Amino acid sequence: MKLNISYPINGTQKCIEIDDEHRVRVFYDKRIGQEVDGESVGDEFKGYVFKIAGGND
Amino acid sequence: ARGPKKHLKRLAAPHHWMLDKLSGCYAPRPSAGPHKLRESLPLIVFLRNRLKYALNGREVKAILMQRHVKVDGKVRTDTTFPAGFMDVITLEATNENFRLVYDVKGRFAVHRITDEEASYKLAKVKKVQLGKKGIPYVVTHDGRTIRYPDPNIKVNDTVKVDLATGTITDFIKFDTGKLVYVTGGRNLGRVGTIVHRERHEGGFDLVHIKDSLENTFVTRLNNVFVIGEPGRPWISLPKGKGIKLTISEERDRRRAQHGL
Amino acid sequence: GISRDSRHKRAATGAKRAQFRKKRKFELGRQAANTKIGTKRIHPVRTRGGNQKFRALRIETGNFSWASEGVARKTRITGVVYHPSNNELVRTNTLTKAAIVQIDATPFRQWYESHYGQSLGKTSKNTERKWAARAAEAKIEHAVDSQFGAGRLYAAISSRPGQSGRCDGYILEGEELAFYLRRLTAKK
RNA sequence: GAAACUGCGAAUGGCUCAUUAAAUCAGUUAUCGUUUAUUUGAUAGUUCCUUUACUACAUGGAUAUCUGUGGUAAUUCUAGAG
RNA sequence: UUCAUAAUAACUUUUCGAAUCGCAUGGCCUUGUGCUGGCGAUGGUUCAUUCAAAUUUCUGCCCUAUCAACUUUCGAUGGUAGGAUAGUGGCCUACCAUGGUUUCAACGGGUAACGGGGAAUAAGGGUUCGAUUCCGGAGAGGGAGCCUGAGAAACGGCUACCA
Ligand SMILES: [Mg+2]
Ligand SMILES: [Mg+2]
Ligand SMILES: [Mg+2]
Ligand SMILES: [Mg+2]
Ligand SMILES: [Mg+2]
Ligand SMILES: [Mg+2]
Ligand SMILES: [Mg+2]
Ligand SMILES: [Mg+2]
Ligand SMILES: [Mg+2]
Ligand SMILES: [Mg+2]
Ligand SMILES: [Mg+2]
Ligand SMILES: [Mg+2]
Ligand SMILES: [Mg+2]
Ligand SMILES: [Mg+2]
Repeated sequence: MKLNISYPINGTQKCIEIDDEHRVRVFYDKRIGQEVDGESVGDEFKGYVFKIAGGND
Repeated sequence: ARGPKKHLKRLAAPHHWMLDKLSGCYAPRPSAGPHKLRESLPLIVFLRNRLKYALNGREVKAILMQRHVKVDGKVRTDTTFPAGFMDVITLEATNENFRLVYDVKGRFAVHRITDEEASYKLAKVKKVQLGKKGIPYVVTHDGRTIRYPDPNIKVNDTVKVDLATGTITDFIKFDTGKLVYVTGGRNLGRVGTIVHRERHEGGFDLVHIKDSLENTFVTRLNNVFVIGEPGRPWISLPKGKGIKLTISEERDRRRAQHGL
Repeated sequence: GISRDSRHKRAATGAKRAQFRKKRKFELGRQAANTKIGTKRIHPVRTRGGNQKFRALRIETGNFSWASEGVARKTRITGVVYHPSNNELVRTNTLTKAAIVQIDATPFRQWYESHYGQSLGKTSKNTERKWAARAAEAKIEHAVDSQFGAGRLYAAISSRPGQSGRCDGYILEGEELAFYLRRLTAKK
């Protein structure tokens, strides 16, 4: 499903629609207020460090 | 219900507005201020029904916004300020100053007062008390509190007030044989002398008050306002001068005086 | 919730007055504070006319006061020693108005060491005349002296600690002091 | 000057008569038994804490509207970052 | 009056005592940009007043004895203390006393009863009516509970349960 990625300093942010399920399975069973790695999320993201905060059912 | 009331319905409008039965569901509620709801007079009634300087409420509102109107020195932009008894209303355009004084009937009157005397406002007591910093202070039934009064300004005794500055010019004591104006329902706006003061423990102080014509009458103290000593009242009063004639007497004066 | 209605109470004779109107705010009376002595806490409450009316909660300390001298201090409380309404408030240790209580008494000593400086329980040249001019004024009423040595005087708090927030009270002296001691020996 | 926070107002008016029979309500008092924004009158050299080098000519970081990043089948639903 | 108010003693999860804003640009030179000062706004303290607010005094209701006793275990009546409340109080709690009302109708029931102002009728005395333009009181489908707020037990606020 969709993701809601947002860079602080630059102020540049984007839609990343994800149909592939393995990409989304990293975030499962985490809580709002944690850090995530770039590599396991996808092939386009590598070396990045996300921070899971926020979401919607 | 659920706290204070904001409207005032015209039939409930206190009669001495002489508000018109028709031409409005409501009356102007006299706003909060120095004088009690029914004992006040809101300016809309004053400027429109009485003086007719405005033809409607709109024009009164604007009249207050331009602002020559000055009730007791200060300006007011309030359409329904409680301009009560003694309240010196000065309109600087026209120079038509008015003190607020009761016609013998009871309903308030337009008294087209001098420059000049409309400059002090007579005012009663109320208190005598003291406040913080041990300051002795006096209060006027007719609104204001004045600090540091002469120790022998006692209760139900008048005080002349400088008005523009707001201090004490002078005071009239309350006692036997002193010209006294009246502000109580049936005897409202009569004038007389004072003979007795029935003391009464708890149940209201009474005062037996003979007019010029020497028709005696009684009131309560709270509804009595000492205008001076006999002969010289400190305020200029309207034609009639607190006499209050009989019904036939008024009918006599009207149908005698026919000057076309 | 807990209202103060004259509406309820059946009536003077018995006539179970019917429930005229749903009870109103202006009739209300909130939950009882029954403040303890266990870690100083206070919550305020928005009462009629705004008014922050501080509700004391587990209040430690209060300025309990002499009579003879005319003094009070930052004085620690110990416990609810006797409450003449209900003994329920003694064991639960809930502080309340007119409750007899024990006062740490160290501040009552430390200040007494200046005031007179004669000591209770058992330097500089011009002060010795102020020391001499003062003292032998109040001899103190025995129980208070022994309680001074105990480190535990008998006050009888007179603030309303659910209304006030402050837990400020009054050292017992003389007859009432002599009375509440008999009740403390009766209870114990 | 849109938007928004702050302020104030929305406890007024309006409708109705179910309850309710010493209750309501009318006059009568009282509050030396109380709250009262508003109202118009009043008004706070003492915050310092030893007194030979100290923020005061101005202390702090937030949060909204915004910038986008969005969800939903719906809704005067609003989550994250700057 | 234990009032106003003033003192001695302190406290206190030490309230308040403007790190606020728009128009006006004056007065002395120790010639700095110095020190100074007008007309207003809001705010802010308790005292006042007003709008009010809660209680409360007295007296006053329609029918029914085919309601003569009722209230008091589960506050009834009083007291002492507290608790609460803005505050008075059986308003609540403890301990105590046994009161309280009643044929001068207590209590109970009924009301196709909201109260009053008033209305119709209309010699006098009256009867019946008053949902309804004003004044009170209630209610917002029921019954509860509460947030904010000076003021709400708000419902063109919310929480819930029933319908
Ligand atoms: Mg209403
Ligand atoms: Mg009196
Ligand atoms: Mg006093
Ligand atoms: Mg106040
Ligand atoms: Mg009590
Ligand atoms: Mg009915
Ligand atoms: Mg009726
Ligand atoms: Mg009616
Ligand atoms: Mg009906
Ligand atoms: Mg009505
Ligand atoms: Mg309906
Ligand atoms: Mg409700
Ligand atoms: Mg409504
Ligand atoms: Mg509605």
